[PDB]
Amino acid sequence: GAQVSSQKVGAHESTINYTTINYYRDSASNAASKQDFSQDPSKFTEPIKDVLIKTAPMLN
Amino acid sequence: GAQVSSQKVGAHESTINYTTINYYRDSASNAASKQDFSQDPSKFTEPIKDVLIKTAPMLN
Amino acid sequence: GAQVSSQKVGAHESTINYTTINYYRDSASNAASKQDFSQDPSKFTEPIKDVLIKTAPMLN
Amino acid sequence: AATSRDALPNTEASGPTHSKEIPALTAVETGATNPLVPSDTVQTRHVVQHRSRSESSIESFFARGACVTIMTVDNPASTTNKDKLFAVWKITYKDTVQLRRKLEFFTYSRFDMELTFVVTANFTETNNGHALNQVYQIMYIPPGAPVPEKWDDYTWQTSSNPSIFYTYGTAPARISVPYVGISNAYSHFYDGFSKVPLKDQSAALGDSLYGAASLNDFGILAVRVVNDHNPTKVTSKIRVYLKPKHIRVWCPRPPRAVAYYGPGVDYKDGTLTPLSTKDLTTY
Amino acid sequence: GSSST
Amino acid sequence: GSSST
Amino acid sequence: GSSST
Amino acid sequence: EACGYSDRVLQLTLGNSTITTQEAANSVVAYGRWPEYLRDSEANPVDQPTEPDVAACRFYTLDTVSWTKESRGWWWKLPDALRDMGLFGQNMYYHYLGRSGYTVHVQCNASKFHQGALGVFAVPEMCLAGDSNTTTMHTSYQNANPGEKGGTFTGTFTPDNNQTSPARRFCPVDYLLGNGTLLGNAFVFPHQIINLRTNNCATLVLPYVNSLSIDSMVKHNNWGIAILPLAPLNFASESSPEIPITLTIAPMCCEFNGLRNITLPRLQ
Amino acid sequence: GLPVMNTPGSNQYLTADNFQSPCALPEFDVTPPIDIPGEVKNMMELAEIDTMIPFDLSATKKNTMEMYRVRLSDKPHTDDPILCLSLSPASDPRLSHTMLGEILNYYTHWAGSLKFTFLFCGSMMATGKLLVSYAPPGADPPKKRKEAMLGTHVIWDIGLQSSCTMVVPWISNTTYRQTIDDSFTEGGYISVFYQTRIVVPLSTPREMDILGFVSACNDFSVRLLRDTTHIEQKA
Amino acid sequence: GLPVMNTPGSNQYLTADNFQSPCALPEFDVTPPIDIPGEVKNMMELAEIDTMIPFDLSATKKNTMEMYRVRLSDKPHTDDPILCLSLSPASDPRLSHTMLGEILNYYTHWAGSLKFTFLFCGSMMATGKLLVSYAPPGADPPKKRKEAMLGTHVIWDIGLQSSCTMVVPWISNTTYRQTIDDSFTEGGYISVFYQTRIVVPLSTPREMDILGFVSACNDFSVRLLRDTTHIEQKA
Amino acid sequence: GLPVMNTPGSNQYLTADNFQSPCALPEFDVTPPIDIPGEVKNMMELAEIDTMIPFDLSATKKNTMEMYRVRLSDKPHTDDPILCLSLSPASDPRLSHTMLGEILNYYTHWAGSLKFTFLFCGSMMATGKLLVSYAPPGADPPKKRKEAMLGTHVIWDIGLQSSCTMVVPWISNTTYRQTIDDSFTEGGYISVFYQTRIVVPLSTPREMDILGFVSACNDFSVRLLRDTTHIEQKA
Ligand SMILES: CCCCCCCCCCCCC/C=C\[C@H](O)[C@H](N)CO
Ligand SMILES: *C(=O)CCCCCCCCCCCCC
Ligand SMILES: *C(=O)CCCCCCCCCCCCC
Ligand SMILES: *C(=O)CCCCCCCCCCCCC
Repeated sequence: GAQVSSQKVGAHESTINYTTINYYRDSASNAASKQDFSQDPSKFTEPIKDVLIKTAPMLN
Repeated sequence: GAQVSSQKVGAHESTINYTTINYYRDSASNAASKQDFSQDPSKFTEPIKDVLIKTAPMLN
Repeated sequence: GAQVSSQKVGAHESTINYTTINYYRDSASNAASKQDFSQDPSKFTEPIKDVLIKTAPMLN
Repeated sequence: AATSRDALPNTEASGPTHSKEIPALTAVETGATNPLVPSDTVQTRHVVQHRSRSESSIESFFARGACVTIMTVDNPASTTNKDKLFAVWKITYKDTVQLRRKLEFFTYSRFDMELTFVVTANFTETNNGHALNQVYQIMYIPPGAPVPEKWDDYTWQTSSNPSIFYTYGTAPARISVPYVGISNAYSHFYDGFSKVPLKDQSAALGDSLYGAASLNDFGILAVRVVNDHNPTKVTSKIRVYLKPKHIRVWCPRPPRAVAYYGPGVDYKDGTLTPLSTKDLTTY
Repeated sequence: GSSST
Repeated sequence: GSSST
Repeated sequence: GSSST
Repeated sequence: EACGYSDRVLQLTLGNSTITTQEAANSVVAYGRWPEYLRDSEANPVDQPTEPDVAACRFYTLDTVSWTKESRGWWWKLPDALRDMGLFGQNMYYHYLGRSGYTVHVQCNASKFHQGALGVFAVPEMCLAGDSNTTTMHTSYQNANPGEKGGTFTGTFTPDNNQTSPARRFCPVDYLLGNGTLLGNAFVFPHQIINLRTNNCATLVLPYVNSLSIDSMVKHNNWGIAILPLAPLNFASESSPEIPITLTIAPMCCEFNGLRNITLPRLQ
Repeated sequence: GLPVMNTPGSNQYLTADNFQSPCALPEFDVTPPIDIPGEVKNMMELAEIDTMIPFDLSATKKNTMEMYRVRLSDKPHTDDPILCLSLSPASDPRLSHTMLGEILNYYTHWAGSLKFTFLFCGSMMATGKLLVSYAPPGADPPKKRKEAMLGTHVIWDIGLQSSCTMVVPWISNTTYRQTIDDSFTEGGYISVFYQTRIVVPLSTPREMDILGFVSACNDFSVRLLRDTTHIEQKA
Repeated sequence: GLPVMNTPGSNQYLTADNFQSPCALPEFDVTPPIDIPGEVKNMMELAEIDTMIPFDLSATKKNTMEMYRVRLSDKPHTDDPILCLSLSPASDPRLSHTMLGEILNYYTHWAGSLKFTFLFCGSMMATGKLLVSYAPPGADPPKKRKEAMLGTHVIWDIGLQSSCTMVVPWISNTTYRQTIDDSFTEGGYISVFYQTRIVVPLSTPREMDILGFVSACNDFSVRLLRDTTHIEQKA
Repeated sequence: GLPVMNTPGSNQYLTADNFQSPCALPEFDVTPPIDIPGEVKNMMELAEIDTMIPFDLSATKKNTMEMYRVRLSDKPHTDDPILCLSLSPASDPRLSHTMLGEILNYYTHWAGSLKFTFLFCGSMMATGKLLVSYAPPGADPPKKRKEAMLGTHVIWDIGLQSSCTMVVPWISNTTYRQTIDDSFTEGGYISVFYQTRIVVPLSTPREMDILGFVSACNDFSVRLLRDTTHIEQKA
């Protein structure tokens, strides 16, 4: 049941990896993976009904 | 001898699993798996000799 | 995710090896491998534009 | 597929321009922010961008234990007139300010909760007596379960409530808790009441606090020294640290700008001037 | 070796 | 056994 | 699994 | 479009009602989410919902307010502002539970010689601060819920010192967005600006937002509408200009659960 | 030795933990199970069994057999309630001590549909139609048939099938309700009315009892285990 | 037992650690998520949203609505600044309380391009050309159009497109700047000037406001998490 | 829990250990390297670079520029030494502060071949032959050319190639020598003599300096890391 993931190696001395095994039945007990996703800001930065083309007039 | 089971993941950050190894000869020493079964309540809720059809009269 | 490397065995009693597993996501947490490289001293000992041939006159 | 530790976009080299394309001109009335990058208004070089947003992901922003309360308990001489102090705390992140402000950048959240307990003790009277090592009981009492009236009454039996028996001087205690809300997310803000005032009912009877939902939202932690009374009194403090693991957040908000004043959004007179003097044309 | 549930 | 990310 | 150097 | 179509000229039709505009600044869909009915996978009360459709999902116009050089701002809560609007209000008070989205259309025209800018903000869970420094969280249901008349912002916090009979109302200070956070940051909420030289309206389409799929509309407001003068009204060289502001709001995809006798609230 | 680093939580005793530990009686010859009738696998099975409600907790009827008996009579039709009850299954005093109520008091949260079944215990010659009602919360609690009619209800005709069931469907704002009196998670109102009236011929008792029962439906669940207040040990 | 050797760090509590720990509520029935609108995945998304700058923090205008309003008028052309601002997004008093400024105060380091958008709020009849400037650090801060012209700038023509944006490109010696006033990691100078002048016809207000907004570009990032000074709890 | 048994060494802090430990700044955005010129991979690279010897540590010349200058003159031939030096690269006062000497003072043991290069700094018109000598230890240290001749040596003819190198070959009983004065691991004797004499024409300086340099050969190594005595912090 071992999970093997890679580290993003910052300062250097191949891919360096690390190992994780969950010891508990409840996912609440698990550490955080930090393997997170990003998304586009659009729902906040461009919430407009008609798609904005930045080279065009915002108002036409 | 490792047992690998899945967690029911509640709050989220594939299947997340966890590992279990028994360290002792006596099953009494083992932790609880919590991998339990359910059953129908009928032996308590419908202990009647003739099967009950709920749309029908209970007495005929 | 286990890394298996050989030891340079100094005093003796095959290749003797040792095992390493990284426990953390951040490479900063890792121990030092000590698996390091050497380089030629030339950038400091022979920084001259024209390659030096030691049997030849340094000045011609 | 884009991850938090991925590098941000490269700057592309761009040259001079003379066209009907007008990126610089916009109209903020629409509610949108102009998506510009340097190559839209100046000449740029090609840069291979290595920086990432890894440390500002929601998880990484919150990935720290914050102190949310300090509980006080003691174990006095048996001869004292005052009762042995056990502590009772209603669980919340609103007794302190720092984690509260961070969570309040958002309206709603889901997370698993990690609680860590740091325990310290000291002597109080200028005595010369000793005390043997203390064991503490941290009992979680969910809304409905009997709250302790005495340091030693029947409730400390804990047949069903979770308890931690912590030994003094060992590693700080720690447990995890799942997302336990009765809603699909925790509400950092609830614009409403828990009761509707009816006309046919008295005002008192229909009344309730603004912005409060379940009176006993998450229950109580009750802490005691399990050791019996000792000739020399020792006082202890339990510091509780909360870390939100596996977190999700919704609906961004402007951060708290004036000092907190209670569990609601209320503010006190005299604290309403955060900003300092600075002249319009002074750098 | 390993069992899997 | 082992997962790999 | 295992790397070997 | 080469056939005349414009970002500034819109027509909105819901039920038996139509809004036209010739000076819009596009329109906003909050968080990019259009209103929707509750999905079976997210459903919670099991009884057949009531879905009044055109009877309630139509444009309701609230009482017109007036913008002057001394105006500090206005606020409304949803669904509270609509509690007395035709069959929407009826369906609301007859059921324990209800959910709804909204099209909010703020109207304010002037002339090419007037100037001023209104920030129109839709805030999820718009909790406002109270008037007291002796008691927190003490704004009464009646004062929290003005119905269609709404409330206003003030430039000055002024504490209710009558401790015998406390006012129990909000004291929402404008630069603090009435909730202790700076107004300049309110733009992270779904918004538009009515800047008189550019546009004469704001249109915000709001999804139902909550930490629940459905809730008590009578106990809880989901959205707050806050209108504040970001740049003050001004005209020619008149000392006392006035232009009206009208709100027209339409419920969208509203459904109700838990039918019983009608709720008769204590509103005064 | 293997290099190890002790983490927080080390050496604590969490009463809810789930760890292995050494056996004090190694190689003990355990006695095998036999197939005893009545095995239970989940506490909600017990909650699905009908148990009888102590409806009439008046000062003289409480803690006596009489508390289970709701008295009806052949009086002229009224729109006034036979009984009124809050849907607070763990905390309303009439529900909290039923088997459902008892199990709910070991948990913090409940959710799902419930059902009330009434048993007519008058004579065969007695007839009657009653209205059983559930009003979800938020309005004036029904005190007259007129209001109760507008909510979830069953009009019960008395006859050979002695009993009638009204299902209180899960209708809630929150995904789970609290097992205590709480306005935010309030459940609303159960009430019973005369639809017509009880009618009897001559030579017949003019007053009789109905009995009521509550049980959980198959969609019912509880969570967050806790200690009950229904037992204590002072000293 | 397995031979083990306790290492340094053993038994400490690092508040930034990331370890497993036992669950106090085993088998708890978690409530599922629903698709709530407005989910945020990274704090920099919030930094990319335009929020309004409190430019005029004069003693009488600060902490009032007036601080957001930069007053312009139709006066004859001058080469003197409408406003002057330091590019210190987390520490200059005019930027530090914007949403960008606020998020930066939870981090020690920032990097990337920024953008300033100005909104003209005068009447339709009012015209004007303004010069918006960014001077990277190292010279005399621009106090006259003559100097500001020589740096990064946008000449804004007022008209139907009400607003104009100047991008402050990432131009720095260090790979990241400090979120405090620091000469080594100084960012330079933002300033605005009259290019021609505001011109109005008769019957028109001769004075008006512009509003300014700041936001981060897609190449913007922060690091080294820290506590802010923007909130406290004395006692 | 997994049965474990704490071994000796448990909980100690060895300053030379090599263990993992938790990161105080998780997910920190590290700044990438750039290709800075001059990277060093091993301290012996520095030892292979020629640095200049402070040969003349007389009371008046020490700690001044003069200590690096060995004065020669055109005097008649003598068999007497120009200089005498012990092969104790980390401890002889003339060698211990060279870059080689300095690095050796962070180690307990050294081994390998070394080389001394002398630079003639007189005028072009000056000629001369010198004898540079290395006598391995065990006999009378050479004080006359007669003895020095019998050991390892280079006869240097002065001319266009300004400099001359003598290699001190690794000649030792032990596999490594100590970095302190030690008779068991003594290295022997470096010395320089006039082979003929310095001859100059008229109108020419009759006295001049030679400069000397020491560096390690490619077969040179050090071991057992230690603190130096070449720096301290009293109070
Ligand atoms: C033995 C120790 C057990 C500790 C058990 C703690 C269980 C209770 C968890 C409380 C969750 C608090 C979540 C934070 C607050 C909420 O966000 C808001 N007030 C909205 O609901
Ligand atoms: C998957 O996990 C199979 C491989 C097992 C690797 C060794 C497990 C190390 C010890 C885990 C003990 C169990 C935790 C309760
Ligand atoms: C099945 O268990 C084979 C795989 C073994 C995995 C590693 C075991 C980890 C240590 C267990 C020690 C023995 C317990 C007494
Ligand atoms: C690669 O690592 C797969 C093999 C796993 C070997 C056993 C791992 C031993 C325990 C590591 C625990 C996880 C560290 C957080």
